[PDB]
Amino acid sequence: VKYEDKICLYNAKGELVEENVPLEAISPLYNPTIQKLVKDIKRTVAVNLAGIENALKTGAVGGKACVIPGRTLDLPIVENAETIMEYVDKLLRISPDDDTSVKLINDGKQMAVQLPSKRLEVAAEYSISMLNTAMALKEAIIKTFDVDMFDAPMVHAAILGRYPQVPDYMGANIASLLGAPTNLEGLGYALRNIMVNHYVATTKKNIMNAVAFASIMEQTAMFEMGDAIGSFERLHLLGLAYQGLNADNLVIDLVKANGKNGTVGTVVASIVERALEDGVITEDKKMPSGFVLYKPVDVAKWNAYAAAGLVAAVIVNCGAARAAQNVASTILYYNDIIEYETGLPGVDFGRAEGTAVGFSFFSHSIYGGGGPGIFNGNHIVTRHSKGFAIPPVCAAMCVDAGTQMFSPEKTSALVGAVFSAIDEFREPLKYVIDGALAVKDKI
Amino acid sequence: MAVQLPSKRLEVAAEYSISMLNTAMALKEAIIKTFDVDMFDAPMVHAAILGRYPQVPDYMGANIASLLGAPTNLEGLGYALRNIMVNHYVATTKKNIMNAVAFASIMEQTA
Amino acid sequence: YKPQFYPGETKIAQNRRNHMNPEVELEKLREIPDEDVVKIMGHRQPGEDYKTIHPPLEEMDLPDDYVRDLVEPINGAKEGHRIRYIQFADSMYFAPAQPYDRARTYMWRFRGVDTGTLSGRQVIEMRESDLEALSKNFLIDTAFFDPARCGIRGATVHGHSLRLDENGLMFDALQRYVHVVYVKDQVGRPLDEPVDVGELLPEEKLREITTIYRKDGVPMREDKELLTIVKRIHRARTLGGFCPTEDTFKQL
Amino acid sequence: EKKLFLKALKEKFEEDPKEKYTKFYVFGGWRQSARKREFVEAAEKLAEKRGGIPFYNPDIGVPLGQRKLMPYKLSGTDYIVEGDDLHFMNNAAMQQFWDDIRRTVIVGMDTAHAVLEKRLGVEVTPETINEYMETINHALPGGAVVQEHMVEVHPALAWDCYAKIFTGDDELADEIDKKFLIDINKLFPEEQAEQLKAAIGKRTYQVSRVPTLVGRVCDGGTIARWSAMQIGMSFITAYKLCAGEAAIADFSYAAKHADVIQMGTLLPARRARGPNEPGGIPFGILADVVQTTRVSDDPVEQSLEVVASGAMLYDQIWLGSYMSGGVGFTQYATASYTDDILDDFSYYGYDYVEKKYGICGAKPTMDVVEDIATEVTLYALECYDEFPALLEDHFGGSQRAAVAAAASGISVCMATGNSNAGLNGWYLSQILHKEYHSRLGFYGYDLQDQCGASNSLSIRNDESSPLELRGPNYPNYAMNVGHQGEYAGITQAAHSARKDAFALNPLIKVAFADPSLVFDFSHPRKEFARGALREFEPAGERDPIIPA
Amino acid sequence: KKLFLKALKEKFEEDPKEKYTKFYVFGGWRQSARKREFVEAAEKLAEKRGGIPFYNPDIGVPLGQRKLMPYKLSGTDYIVEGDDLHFMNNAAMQQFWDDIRRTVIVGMDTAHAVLEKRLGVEVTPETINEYMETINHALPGGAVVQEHMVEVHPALAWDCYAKIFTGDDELADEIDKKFLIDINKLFPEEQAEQLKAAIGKRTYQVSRVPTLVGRVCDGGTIARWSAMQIGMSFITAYKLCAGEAAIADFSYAAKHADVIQMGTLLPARRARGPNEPGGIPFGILADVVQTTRVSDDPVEQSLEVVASGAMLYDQIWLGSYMSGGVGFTQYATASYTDDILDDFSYYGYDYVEKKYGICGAKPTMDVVEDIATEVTLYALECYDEFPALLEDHFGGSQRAAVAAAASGISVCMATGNSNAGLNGWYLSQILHKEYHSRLGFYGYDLQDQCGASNSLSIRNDESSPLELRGPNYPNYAMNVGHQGEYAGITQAAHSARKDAFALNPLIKVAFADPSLVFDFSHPRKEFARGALREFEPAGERDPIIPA
Ligand code: F43
Ligand SMILES: C[C@@H](OP(=O)(O)O)[C@H](NC(=O)CCCCCCS)C(=O)O
Ligand SMILES: O=S(=O)(O)CCS
Ligand SMILES: O=S(=O)(O)CCS
Ligand SMILES: [K+]
Repeated sequence: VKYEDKICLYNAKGELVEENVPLEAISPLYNPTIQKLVKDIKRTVAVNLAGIENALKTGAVGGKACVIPGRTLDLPIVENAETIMEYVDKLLRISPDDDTSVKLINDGKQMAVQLPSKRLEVAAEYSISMLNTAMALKEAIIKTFDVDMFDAPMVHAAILGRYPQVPDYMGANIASLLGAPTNLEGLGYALRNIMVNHYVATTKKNIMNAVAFASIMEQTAMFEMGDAIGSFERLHLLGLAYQGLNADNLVIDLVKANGKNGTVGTVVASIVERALEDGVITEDKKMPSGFVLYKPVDVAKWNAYAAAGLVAAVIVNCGAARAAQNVASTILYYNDIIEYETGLPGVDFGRAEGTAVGFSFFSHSIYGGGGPGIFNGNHIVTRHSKGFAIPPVCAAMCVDAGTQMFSPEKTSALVGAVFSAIDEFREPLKYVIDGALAVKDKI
Repeated sequence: MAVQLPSKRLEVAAEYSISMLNTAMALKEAIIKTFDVDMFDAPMVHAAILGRYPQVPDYMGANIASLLGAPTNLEGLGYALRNIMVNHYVATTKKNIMNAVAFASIMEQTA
Repeated sequence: YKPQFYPGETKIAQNRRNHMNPEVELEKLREIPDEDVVKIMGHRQPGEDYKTIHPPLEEMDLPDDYVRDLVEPINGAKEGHRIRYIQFADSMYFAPAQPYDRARTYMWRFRGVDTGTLSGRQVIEMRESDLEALSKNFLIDTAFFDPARCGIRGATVHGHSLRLDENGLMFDALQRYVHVVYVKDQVGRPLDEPVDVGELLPEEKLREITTIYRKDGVPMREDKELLTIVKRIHRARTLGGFCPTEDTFKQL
Repeated sequence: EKKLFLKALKEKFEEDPKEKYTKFYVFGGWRQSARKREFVEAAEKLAEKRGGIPFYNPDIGVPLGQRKLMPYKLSGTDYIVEGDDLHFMNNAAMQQFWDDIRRTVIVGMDTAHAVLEKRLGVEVTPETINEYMETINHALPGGAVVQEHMVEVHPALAWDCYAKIFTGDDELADEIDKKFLIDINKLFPEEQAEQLKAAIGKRTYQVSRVPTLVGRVCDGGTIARWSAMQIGMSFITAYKLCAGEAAIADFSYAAKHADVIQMGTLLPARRARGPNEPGGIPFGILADVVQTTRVSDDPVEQSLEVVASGAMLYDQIWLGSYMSGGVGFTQYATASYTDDILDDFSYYGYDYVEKKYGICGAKPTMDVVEDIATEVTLYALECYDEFPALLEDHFGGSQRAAVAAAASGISVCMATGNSNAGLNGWYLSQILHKEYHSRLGFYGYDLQDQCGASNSLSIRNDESSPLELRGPNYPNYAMNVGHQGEYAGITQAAHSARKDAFALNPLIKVAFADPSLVFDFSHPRKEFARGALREFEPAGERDPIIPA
Repeated sequence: KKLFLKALKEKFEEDPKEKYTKFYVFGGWRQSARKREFVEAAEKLAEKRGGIPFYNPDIGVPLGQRKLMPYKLSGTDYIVEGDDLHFMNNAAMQQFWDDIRRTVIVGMDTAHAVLEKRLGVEVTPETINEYMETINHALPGGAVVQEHMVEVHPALAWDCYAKIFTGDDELADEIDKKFLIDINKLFPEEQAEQLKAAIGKRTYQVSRVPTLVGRVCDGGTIARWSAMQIGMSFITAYKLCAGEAAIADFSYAAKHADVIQMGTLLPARRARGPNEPGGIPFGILADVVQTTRVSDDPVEQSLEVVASGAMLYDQIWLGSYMSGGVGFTQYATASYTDDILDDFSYYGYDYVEKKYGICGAKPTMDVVEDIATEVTLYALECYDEFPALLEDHFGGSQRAAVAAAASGISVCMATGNSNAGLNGWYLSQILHKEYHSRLGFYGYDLQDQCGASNSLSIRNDESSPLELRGPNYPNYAMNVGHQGEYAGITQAAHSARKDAFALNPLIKVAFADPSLVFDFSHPRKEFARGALREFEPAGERDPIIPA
């Protein structure tokens, strides 16, 4: 117990679970389910057996529109998904009691491969999961269908794509939630390279679950990046609890208060009132014209409250329009209003606003970006805010009625189907609360 | 100095570069708080520890080192444990043939 | 809690506060029929049905989400109408409305808003059905717009920072406006039916309604309150970025 | 039978090609060459411009011309050029060959049309397509379309820049003007055009060629970005949408990531480069750049024309400059496309295959690979033995090993139609060549050849790949000369035997069939001859903005 | 009198204080001499390109609805057309970048140590001069050890050479004047003493590879091209075995251990090798510009660096490499045309000299806040007093960049701290936003809203002295009207201190070389020469192409 701070745990439905919970019970350094989420993300791979079969049958391997004539292989892979599953398990398993898991999805058209944790314990990075699964698949297919020596390279091309010529996965039929280590924007950015659409697809468009999932990952990445070291730790912990894990039902209460006829401004007024009420902020000086300049009592807790209000404002505004495209404007002017309403710094001391400025630019211009769901913490446009801008973006894509061209239905079909099946991934907030109550007194 | 992060920090980390980042941050805060370094001078402390980061995606002119190179300089996927210089193996083993062979072989085969 | 909206001692800052204040309903200085508005917008002809991008929410099989269903969607989202826009280029020469002023006002007064601030243009993207309604009821009707100083333009927005013409109107490379009467839609396509927007306000009349600081008008250096607030925000951001501790924040 | 390299050898040497004796040190050194004289004279004329700073001097180091300095006759042509004129720095055609590839980018238009009709509600008609195509050919060379007070790029520097359209849907092709369309039916033979349209399907693609000057001032990574901006601008003008809204970001994502086809991919940190660099171009894609397939029914000619383009790009430009620099690797490449030596070896192999297995007559087996590769290698090395003059032409062991193994590999592909079978044949040729003369190539020529046999038919993550998907970034191939170009040749040989229209990407095959290109990709060797004789006019020259 | 008045004179026919003018009466595009040449050239070239349409002003926007402005380059009496300041139409701008790209510095001490310690071959000035005479034959593409070698045409590589420089004066005197970049002969005595004190007794080789190489290939080729020939020259000038164990040490030194490159490599999303504009930090670019050793004027030095910076980072880098098309010419011109930034920076300098004195105040929040507010207020009141000046800088981004540049430069003039000036810049941006209720384009302030927090931050990807920041710094990786001005603020911190260099003294010495095509002492005047087509660049293929 390094911090005196206490939090009340409320769920996705707004029901109270437990009171007087230490803040550190939600820390990635103590919470067991957050540890399970990281471990599982690193060891889970989504396999498209249907894709591998179609790629081998047509000879369409190595990226977009690339086809090799005369190298076709007609193999009943999907039909024999059972034997392939058993083969993949036999190759990846160490002991008959480890977490090695190979599950068939959508009538054997897709597979969900989970490496035993021990393989990762002796691995420097996460890319092992993609490599070992690919190898396990090649050997499984080649041995089952007695594939000839001169044809076997096409099996590799159907699974891994244009590797090793391309230092990325190009035209591959196996996917992870994490991108290649070579596409990292900075050091320790690995857990930020999760597309918004992937979070939304996995959580099955559940706002609270998507916010929780994105916040958990973004904040755990802030610890990996070293941004949560020392004096900054308490800022990110309060950020994670109030913004992502609905601490004291703050997010929900703000949505409840402004969901009916409330605007972004009304949410700003609601959070300022609650912040003043809880003694998080106070009046510095009364100025001419009657404007009161405010000063923070608890800088870290003020940012946490403001961050919670940001998620709430996105839910309210994007929810009123049922369009995800609004998020970039919402994040911007939520922060812009809150600064000229109180004279206090915005979420992430303007970084969240700055991110939103670039986000608006790269979601309404010719220079780059795209639709809200295409972004991630590792994108050049949305890396600036230290875990406070991506979770609200997830809430906008959850709300969207279908305005977007690049929807999770188009970008995250495979990943969505595999990860939504896992209980902790689909409903993170629920298991994170249970995990907080599991280590509550142990800290 | 020889800094060893608690294993738990790596258990919640996707890669190994956390050790270099957390130590650098721990050092900055240690030096700044001990010597009461001014706000306008503190960026030089960062530059003295991490070098030309974040302008360079590598460690350029840094005063902290690891046996493992940056994840961005990987020749292929899963090559991380292979990015250990021959001289590093020999220096660590104190020029003992059997120990250097063992160390290089362990790392190469685990990779 | 009663909102403060914006800091500042001057009337310019007070006009910004009045614009942001949803309780303050400014006078209808002009009257433009809705049919003429729809034609200026140019996304559909008056009488043409509303184009739908997605089916109505009432017919969508959405799973249970307690939090999601706390937000009552706007009228345009309920029927699943198309997302269209309206863009304004405000003159730096005493225009009643300004880019960041517009954005702050929209985010304070309206629901389901997607607005974009730029130096030479200010876009507002919303559900077509409610957008026409808000364009007509606020943007067109209220004291916010001046036909001579606020030009409606979707493309070729150049003119916000340019000198006025021989008449006193703002520059328009597509001459959308020429009584102040528009001849073309915001895109550039000439209208078969021109639209009269009414009279223009003289410079001397616009000084008391404008939301811009100018030397010839109200210099910003005269408003020391606003300057103290900006300097405060800048300092708070700097200190916060350096160390987010209460000890450092004593240097405010 | 009659040998093919005799017509170039007798025209090169005064002695009988079979004679193992000659006189030396009696040619006057460097003075024997007309080009060396021009070099020593231009170095004297320019000595004024550099200040007192020394420049090109043949007295420094090795006295060149002790040996008979050989000219070079480009294979399949009657052009006999000087050795120094085949260096890429002195050859404008070679530079334009690379410049044309580098400035090429293909963008899928279907996704963008879907954004217009499904999200914006704007109908896409051939009339709007032709207008878009009229607008892009004004914006792509650097012309303003929506903003006031815009500067513009001088059209005399961007005449080579244009944007064409091609489609597999013949209903859409007829509704487009002949000026803007790359007609698959008008450019390709009946069979080939049908195979291409069957592979492409009912999908419309835009081929944008950015001005040569851009890739020259900047890099290859600029091309896809330059194209994307102007594509985005043209959809704003030709459809009169808002000059910056939510749907525009979708056009950017499709043009830059989702529907883009680039010549080359990015590279790792040690050889860090953006897309559209030679290193990122796979052997299959380069084989599809070369248009000899649609102008000749000769399978050997097709393969060898790809070898010419490959050895020049990969060994001269890529490994000789990008990866090394200096004097470069001109002769390492020339050996593959000069004096009809590789032609003779590949034709012998083709005639051996035809009379034993037949073209595509044998399924790939170890015994087939071993038989063909051994026979072609033995013939090749016995030709160097029967002709001391031929051995004198290919003085470097690397050049001999590359040529012998290229023909061996091509022949295996002529019999099997499998790129990996030909690749395995290549490695056996290298092992045999090493034991024949008790020598192979330079100090480290066989790194990939000793790893070869094991990685040719491997299934491991960084070892496996069909030769079409291999390239200059394949681990074993990332460093050494006399391999990459010949591998593209073996890749073409597998498909030439099968009478295939394309090898890996049909969009590349269609894109480079375009007569609007500066370089003629149908006859690369003849074009290198034109560049060597300074008869070739390239693009990207700054004469309109430079004082005369 | 305001400095932009004498420059606004030939631009506008009316009084700069006039809020009214006439429009739609200029005959459109036909008002410009350049546009006429463009249309005419598009008609002449129509045959050679086939029936394929080309440049046509009738397509899209009718240009010339307003008086199309020419541009007078700051500090010069040259008034050029707007289109001539575009990097594609300007040969001087292309050669500026080409000269930087083809530059590479290699430490010679390590290579000489291999010769003496390992090989046993003694290194004497006689062998150095022989090496330097061999490298100037090998570097442009000349054979030295192998028989039957082809060669590069010398008329395409006349711009290529290799010079030597050293901090040890006892070694400098024993080298030919032709091969040496004399620090004493090129720099003033005090600056040369500061440079030699920073360099120390270390010998460096500056190799300039032919322009044609960087044009055909890329920046990543340069260090490799230099390394091969350095290796070759050591084999020949020291009569070594043509391939032995010690040769590999020369390769490692020239390519990794002792190499100094202009720019570093970039991450996957903007993947590029070394020697690309993105990898060049603000400190290094400030050291490329040689205005410091030809002028005692601190403001001129800073603004000349702004000129070089805005043109490289916004026009070449962000306008082409990162975007392409019409580009960002006007976004950059605003920083080095009509003496507007000059007037604002001079006002700020005179304000500083009065209230604090140059390097008179230690960096504090109160100092930063006072200077940054005053300079911004003056700047925005100048746009208010002159509707014509506001008409010149029509784009909000241009105004914000200029106002904040002068604000930041002024803070650096008073403090001598790059990060203090950087903080001043961010306050100027926040103030400018509340002044006119507008700033720049849609996403101009991403880095400005993250600015104040990351200016004095200590976090791993937020912290860095401005000298070590560059186009790859997270917040600066995308947007225009920042990078060039940041290089200017970086120069301003050292200009106030009367420093010889800002970050790397080897760069300062390397670019002082008169053998370079572009004149780095006067970048603005050289851009004027390029705009008027009186600049002759290198890398032209005229000796190998038909007339
Ligand atoms: C279509 C866009 C959306 C987008 O993504 N970029 C555009 C256009 C793009 C194009 C214009 C191409 C053409 O004319 O064919 C280019 C030149 C980049 C390119 N593609 O090569 C550019 N802008 Ni724009 N763009 C500019 C600017 C601007 C200013 C113009 C304000 C005004 O009142 O005129 C505004 C932003 C703002 O309001 O702050 C702006 C927006 C816009 N800019 C709006 C067009 C608005 C309109 O309808 O006129 N640019 C500037 O702020 C000045 C420099 C100028 C750039 C050209 C140069 O630097 O040489 C150009 C930079
Ligand atoms: C965001 C990113 O684009 P993507 O979203 O990856 O397509 C990136 N663009 C840029 O940073 C463009 C910079 C130049 C144009 C904008 C000037 S404000 C790039 O092309 O690598
Ligand atoms: O002599 S080496 O084999 O090292 C180089 C051949 S060019
Ligand atoms: O209009 S945008 O601000 O997106 C681009 C300005 S060039
Ligand atoms: K180039």
